[PDB]
Amino acid sequence: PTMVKFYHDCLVRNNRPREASSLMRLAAERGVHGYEDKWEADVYKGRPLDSSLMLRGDQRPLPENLQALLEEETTRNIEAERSVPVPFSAGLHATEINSVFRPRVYRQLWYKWQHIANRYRPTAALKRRQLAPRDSPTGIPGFYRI
Amino acid sequence: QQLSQIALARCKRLLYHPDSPRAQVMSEDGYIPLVELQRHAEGTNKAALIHYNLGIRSAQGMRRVALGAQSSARLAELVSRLEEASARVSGNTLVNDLVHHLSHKAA
Amino acid sequence: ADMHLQVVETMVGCGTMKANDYFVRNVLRQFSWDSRFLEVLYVEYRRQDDVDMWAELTKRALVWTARYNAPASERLRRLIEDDYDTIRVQTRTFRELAVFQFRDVEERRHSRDVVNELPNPWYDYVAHALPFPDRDAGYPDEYGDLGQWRAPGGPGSPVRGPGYYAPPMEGEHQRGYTAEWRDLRNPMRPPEFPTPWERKYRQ
Amino acid sequence: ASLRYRRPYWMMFLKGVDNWKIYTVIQQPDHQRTEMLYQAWLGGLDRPYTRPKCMANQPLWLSKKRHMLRKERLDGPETPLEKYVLEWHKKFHSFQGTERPTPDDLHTALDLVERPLDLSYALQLLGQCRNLNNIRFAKETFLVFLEACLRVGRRDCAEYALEHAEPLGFWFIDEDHRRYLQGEQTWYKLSPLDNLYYPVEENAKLNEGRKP
Amino acid sequence: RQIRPYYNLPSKSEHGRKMTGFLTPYRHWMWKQNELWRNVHEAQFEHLRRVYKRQWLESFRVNADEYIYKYNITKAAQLAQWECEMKEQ
Amino acid sequence: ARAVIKRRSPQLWGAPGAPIIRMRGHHVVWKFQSYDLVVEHTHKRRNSDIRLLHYLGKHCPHPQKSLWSPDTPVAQDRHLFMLTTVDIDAFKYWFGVKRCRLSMKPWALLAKAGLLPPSLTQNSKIMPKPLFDKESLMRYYLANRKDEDVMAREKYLNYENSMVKTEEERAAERPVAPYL
Amino acid sequence: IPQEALHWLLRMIVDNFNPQHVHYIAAMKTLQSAGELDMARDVWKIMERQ
Amino acid sequence: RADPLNGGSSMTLGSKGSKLSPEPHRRRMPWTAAKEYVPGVVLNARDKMVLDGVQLLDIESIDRASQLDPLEVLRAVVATREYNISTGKNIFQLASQATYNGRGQRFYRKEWQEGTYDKYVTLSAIDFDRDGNKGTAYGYITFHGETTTRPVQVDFADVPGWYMDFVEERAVPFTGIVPPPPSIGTDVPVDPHSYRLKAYPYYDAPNPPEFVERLLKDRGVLPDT
Amino acid sequence: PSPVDECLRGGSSLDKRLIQEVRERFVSFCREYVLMDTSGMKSTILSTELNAGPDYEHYDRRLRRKRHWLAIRHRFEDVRYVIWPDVVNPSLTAGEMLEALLWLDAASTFCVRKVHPSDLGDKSEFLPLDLQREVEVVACHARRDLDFFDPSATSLEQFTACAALCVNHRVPFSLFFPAQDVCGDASVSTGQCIVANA
Amino acid sequence: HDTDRHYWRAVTDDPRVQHLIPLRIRFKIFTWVTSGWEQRMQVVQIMAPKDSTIAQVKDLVLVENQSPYLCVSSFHLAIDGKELDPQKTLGEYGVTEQSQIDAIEQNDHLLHRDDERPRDWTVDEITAEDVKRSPYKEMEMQPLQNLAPRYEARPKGYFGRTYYSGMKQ
Amino acid sequence: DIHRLRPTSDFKASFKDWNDLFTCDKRQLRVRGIPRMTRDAIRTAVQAFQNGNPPERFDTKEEWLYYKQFKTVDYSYRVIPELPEKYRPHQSGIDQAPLPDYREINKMPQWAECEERRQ
Amino acid sequence: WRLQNNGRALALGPSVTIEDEMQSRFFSNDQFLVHSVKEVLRIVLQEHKR
Amino acid sequence: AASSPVPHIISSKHIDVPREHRLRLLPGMLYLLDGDTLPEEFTINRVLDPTALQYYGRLSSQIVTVEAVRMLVSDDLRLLCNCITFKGPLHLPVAPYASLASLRGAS
RNA sequence: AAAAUUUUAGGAAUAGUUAAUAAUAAUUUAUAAUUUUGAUUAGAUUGUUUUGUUAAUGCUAUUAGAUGGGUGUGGAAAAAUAAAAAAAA
Repeated sequence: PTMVKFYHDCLVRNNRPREASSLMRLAAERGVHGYEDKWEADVYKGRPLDSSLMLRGDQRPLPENLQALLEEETTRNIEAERSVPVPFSAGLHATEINSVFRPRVYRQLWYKWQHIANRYRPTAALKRRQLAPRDSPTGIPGFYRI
Repeated sequence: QQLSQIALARCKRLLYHPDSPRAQVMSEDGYIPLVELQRHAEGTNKAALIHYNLGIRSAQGMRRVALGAQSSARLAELVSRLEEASARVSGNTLVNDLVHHLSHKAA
Repeated sequence: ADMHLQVVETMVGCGTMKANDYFVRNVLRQFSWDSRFLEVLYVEYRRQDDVDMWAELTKRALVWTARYNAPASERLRRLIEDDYDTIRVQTRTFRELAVFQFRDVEERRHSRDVVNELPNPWYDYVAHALPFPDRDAGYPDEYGDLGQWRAPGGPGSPVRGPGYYAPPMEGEHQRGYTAEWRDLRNPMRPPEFPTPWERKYRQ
Repeated sequence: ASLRYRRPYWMMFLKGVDNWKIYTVIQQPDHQRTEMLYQAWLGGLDRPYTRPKCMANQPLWLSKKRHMLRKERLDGPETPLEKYVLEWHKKFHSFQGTERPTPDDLHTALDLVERPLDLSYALQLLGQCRNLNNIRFAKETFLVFLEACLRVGRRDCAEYALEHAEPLGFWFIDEDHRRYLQGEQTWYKLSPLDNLYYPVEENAKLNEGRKP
Repeated sequence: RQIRPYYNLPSKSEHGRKMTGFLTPYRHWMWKQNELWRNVHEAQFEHLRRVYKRQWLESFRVNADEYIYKYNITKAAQLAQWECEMKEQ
Repeated sequence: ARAVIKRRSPQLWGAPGAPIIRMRGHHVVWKFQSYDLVVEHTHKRRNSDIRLLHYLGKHCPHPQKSLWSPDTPVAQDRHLFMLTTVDIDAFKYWFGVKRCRLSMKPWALLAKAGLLPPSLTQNSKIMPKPLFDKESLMRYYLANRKDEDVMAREKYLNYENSMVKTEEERAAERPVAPYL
Repeated sequence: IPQEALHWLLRMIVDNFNPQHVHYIAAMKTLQSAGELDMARDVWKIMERQ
Repeated sequence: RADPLNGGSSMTLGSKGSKLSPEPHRRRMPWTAAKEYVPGVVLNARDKMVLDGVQLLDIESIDRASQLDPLEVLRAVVATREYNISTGKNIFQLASQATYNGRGQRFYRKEWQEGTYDKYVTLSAIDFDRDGNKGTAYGYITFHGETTTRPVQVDFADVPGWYMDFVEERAVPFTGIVPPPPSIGTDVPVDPHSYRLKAYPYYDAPNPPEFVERLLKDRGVLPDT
Repeated sequence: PSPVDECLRGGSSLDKRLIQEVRERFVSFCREYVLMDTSGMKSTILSTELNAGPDYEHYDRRLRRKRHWLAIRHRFEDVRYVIWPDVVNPSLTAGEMLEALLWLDAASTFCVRKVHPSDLGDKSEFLPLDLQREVEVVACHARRDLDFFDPSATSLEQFTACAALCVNHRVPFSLFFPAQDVCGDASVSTGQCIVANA
Repeated sequence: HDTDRHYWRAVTDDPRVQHLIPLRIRFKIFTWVTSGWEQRMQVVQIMAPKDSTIAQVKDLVLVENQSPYLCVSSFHLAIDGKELDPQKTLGEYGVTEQSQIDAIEQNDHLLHRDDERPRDWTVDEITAEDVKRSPYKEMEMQPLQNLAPRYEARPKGYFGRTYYSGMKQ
Repeated sequence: DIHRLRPTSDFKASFKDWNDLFTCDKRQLRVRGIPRMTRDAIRTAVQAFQNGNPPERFDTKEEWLYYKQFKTVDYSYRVIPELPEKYRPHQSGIDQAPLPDYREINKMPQWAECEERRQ
Repeated sequence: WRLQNNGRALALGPSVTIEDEMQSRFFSNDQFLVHSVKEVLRIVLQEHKR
Repeated sequence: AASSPVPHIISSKHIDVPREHRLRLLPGMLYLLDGDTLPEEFTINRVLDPTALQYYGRLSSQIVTVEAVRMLVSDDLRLLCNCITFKGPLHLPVAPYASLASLRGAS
């Protein structure tokens, strides 16, 4: 499930709905515990990978001399929209904003074979006044630290 | 004639209106992100500009301009040289102004 | 604009009926004119053959005062009021007249009343609008107290040194702590005034 | 109250969108994947695509492309009026357009009637030309409309139009046309080039002598 | 707050407010009668506002004059004493 | 201007807004409740160490018997007393020069002191509100209108100045023969 | 109101500031322009008393 | 601000009105500027009980299997026209009827002419959208004789409730330019018989007897029942 | 280590595709150095680092840029005769060679200058490179090609950059233009060529 | 607000003081009398520094010509007809305030101007935006209505019922 | 009675007559057993009538009930919609956009067939 | 409706006539003598009016 | 111009500045001429839009009837000339000294 | 903006680092900066002459607050809860 999460996020970051949706369906069919309601329809059925334009079935290709002008306009518009920088970011995709990862041990835990890439647990798990009374050590140095 | 006139006018602009909005500069083909943001926004009312307090501030290579010690000193000689050697450098009203600008700012 | 004003006034006095036309053509839309122009043009208007022409000219002049931002002066308004019987041109606002009614009746009643003519110290004046008292109430006490350890007191405290003993002090600080600072618990003399008015209160 | 502080500022004065709450969360990875799959579902693109971050409705270029890439419901016109109706929707319904129809175009639409289905198409065009495009018809508009009705043989339609002419926009209905439709004067015009009181069945009835 | 009488223009909309906020011309007229009765109260309020402004602004002048006189005497005496002490030192 | 508004204490024109005279209470049972006339912001500041702008006075809403009855008894001096302390100089400062706002409860309390007229909401249930007619009002104004100079001089005395010296005082202040 | 110029001149004194000749000139000029010649002479007397 | 309601008067926080000034109260909210508005909820909402009983057709329903009888489409046209006119007429709906798109004639809203209020716009230009019911209209506003100097865009030109009274004299060809109507007194002299001014900057209408009776009955001065 | 390092594996360099791969990787490496984000970078002589490199925790702020510059210089020593081969059909275009030369020149211009005592290298390694031979090679390959400087707007920038390289690296600017322009003339300075062909 | 002075200096030092002479410059203007176009004379007051050149004086005159009718075509300065050398100092011509000097307007057009130098330019480099009047004409001491007087609404230490000490500081 | 939480209309039987309603003070109003809000509403309406303002105000119950069906946290007059987990067709299982049957939809209607037969 | 006056240009025509002269300090001695005669005449005028 | 002689409003054929100083010195300049003749090296666009011609209605009626309005765009597309042709005499009284009284086309 | 006042039985190293700068947005220059006069990290940890006690400048106690990724809106984020500070008749 960790692998599926990371790879799905990477594909979405890299603009790959086909691979992300195929991965979701594959995970749902293989029954990985986190992904058993994430099965979704395949909207690319009967489509090639490498050599065009996708049409709904109630659409017809424009005359080719005009379809060329339309595709020329569309690539230019897509790149123009992509170029503009989004403020109050750092060139960081939403999948990687607020994305700190440190291993499992960093928050009061130890090795386990099944946790291959285990982000340290949320700091909300433990409270100081829940672990020890006031003005007394809680015996968990380093916790609560990013 | 046109080039010399515009050069002297630019010298006077930077001398008499230092750091002024009319003395600002910008990178050629400068990237003004506010215009680009407005072009790609669902603007229902085309008067509420999005990302205003930042877009209005930011523009590529935008600076306030003014004359420093070296610039003023070199521009004095170049302005005096643009004139003919027979002219009186005392009565130029721009070399004198540049010299007084240097003296005032150094003081 | 004053030059055109004298021109218009001369026309009105000379009795020609073209002062209004000159005002419209030369100073209405092209100048920032006060209502003295209209104070003259109203006399010009008052000599019109038709009473309705007089009234309509007055109303149009008022509309000009509104459209071009030139308020109607009190003298102009009173001039137009003095002819309310012949031309019924209202000149006072429906709020202004109401406040006038109530305030004037109240004031005449108050003046004719005798008891309320008596002075009222609470409403008549302000006493001592200054930031500080005009006399010494004794405070502050620039000395601590036996139960007090915070000797200098810090930001808001007037106390400047510990109550009874302190570390050695030098120069003006020693002089002040020993003699000159305010000691408000003294039973023989109160804190001491500046030089010219300590002598006359010595006894 | 106002949604100025409940939704981003680029959605001010926004109305009628699918669900303006979607575009506040499209930034999540799952909703971004949904957005790209939805663009593929809509079609008209050769590469994965996401709507611009500060836009809720589709970009104007994308909507224009998808409107151009829309197959017309007819898909094969049998008659010139069907072809002309396809042309009419191509020209006066293209996308966010500006050019209004004109009475001469309406006349051309009406004079190509060969089937009563064609007349139905032409009357739909007339309704669009009177309601959507508030354009004044011409003086001969009712003439051409009556001729279109008669060449296909629907007198009740022309009679209903005469009954409701002002709402229909027929500001000028010639007296002879009105008289024919309302009973007597079984002819409605005199052919100048042929000297015959149309309809021809009525001319053969009254005028037995043809003249140039 | 703004009163919405039952008899102003109602908005026959089921996607918002059921009553508009316009008003019959009678409601326009009577509102003035209430406005005017309120304005006569505002006349005296503002009048006293400005009168108290003036009273405070004048009592300051009188008090500051006496303070200035006494404080200038204080200043002269203190400066003379300071000069004497400096001479002794 | 909050995404979710403070539903129970809404205000006008944002924070901290204009100063206002309010009659602040205490978190106590009514049996001991007393108020204090304070000047504060429209949006009560509970963040800074400075909660209020000025402390005008205190009011005790519980009547007290006249302990001073024997002293020169005057008409009805035995009626119960409602005690109040008020800072009149500071009130005049904040009311006049600062143009602060005034709540109705403090306005009614101050009208008892001769400092302000009876409030707008201190309405007698008996007399109905007036009905105004422009014609009658105009007739009254014309019947007894003041003259320009007297009106202007009353206005000047009320608002602009009140220490205008007489010719006698000007002559007294005028310097004398030696001119040194 | 014109009295406010004199009030602000007096606040300088009450705050232990030394008003300058420019302050005195400005106060006299403003009061004379407002027509308060007695207040202008009061400003002069304040200067002298200072 | 420029236009306080009662000078500086803060007695009750309602003394300033429901809008402190005509200018917008922020540079970033220009739409908040004070103006005259109209009730779009009632005006824009046409009555649908007229479209009841007729099957309209989608503009995209260009297919042949879904098209109606000629008489049915004519009834749909009539019903749609009555539906559009149900609430009132747009300035554009009147201009399309007008000879030169109305240029030269004077349009007005119903309440622009009611007691003490006299105002209308002499049309100068119309730009119809593809939907001829919408667009942009320009004109010269005339208020009690005083008129603007330049043509300005007419607000709420779309909202129904507009009126026009045609006269052949005012119509101007598209060749010509509408001349701005004169300002009474400035451009043309004042004549009481031609135009008599209803109101002016210090005039208040007399109290209607029915209104005073109603308000006294409400207040309780008069014995209602 | 750089991707150019993994390309120069002692293999048969005489492959056209390998040549473009090497050229693009070197150009990318130079661009990476030149547009490097130097916000937290600090080069202050620190005594503690005498017998060692900058601390492990201070590799990025203190060692990264210096290592990158040394790597660029060393890989240049290996790649220059491949990208800009000496003058005797050619694998690379004059435009590609000029772009690589320009980015290398920018890196040389913004080389690292401060020599710490901890460094075991030679002081001369912290000075700008000289690209006279490469500029001459590009000049041969540019004169052999016509319409190199066209009226296109970007060609103005190309002309300016080419003149800059020629002025800086002591190579006559005339070489960038056909020899017929130089025939019959004893000597034409870079400035004269600029004012003639600008 | 960086006006370049950060302390109160009540004096005027030498560098801002300038030595200048009040010259009068005559102009040939035509007035319309009942007959038509009677010739008349117009003057402009100029405060030229003693050491200025005639070209500088001409350029100054260009700047006080608020009149849209007076200095519109290229002109030259002359004394009793004898044209003046534009690079000659005033002292070398001996011109004083009692010197009749005329401005002959050659009938050219498009007089090249440079308003780049503010009318009020001293060594202190102040730039007041309004250039509607010269510094020598501005009174410079008048009530400023574009502002609001502000009272002290922040009590320092004393807030209320009893002024014990005033919590000074 | 205008407010949903001030059901003044539920206590018509709590007063005997017009004068009994108008003379009862807050204490007797509470004693008769009326909630705090209904009590205050009755008292304020009576006092407004006394001052000359009859109870003439718009019943807001239907407006507030319309606005209560949305999730405005502060019970303001906005409209905050709900975003379900699945809000797109492909996400709801619909493989691809529906295709219209052009041959079926391009057939001559029955009125057209009948009239064409008639000609 | 009306023609306004922006902060850039005096676009309504002056409402009062003003004299085009330097300040009293920039006058010559004889120029200030002319000014002195003018000012004593002004004082004669104001005293006559008083 | 109808009531005062303004200096440089009535002129000869056309201000002939050099082709290099044209866009620097010319923009912002205005002048009137007798008869309708257009400048050199310009592309003419006669405005026919009623929404644009409505704005000369008060000029067309109360000052002078306007024949035509045209926009002349430089061949380089960097400078623009709004040129308006009026017909007939002025609807305003023209003073004998007014610079517009020196125009044959007027009066 | 600044000055100034903290704790730990087993007491040592700290760093997106100091200053200069024609450098908004630092490719630069320097023998830089913090720390045994106790730093950094870790532990404890809102401050807090208001509490309590005493012959006591001792001991002792405490709840005013504040809050770099949730909308870039707004004058200002303090914005998901609101004993109510009455909020434009």
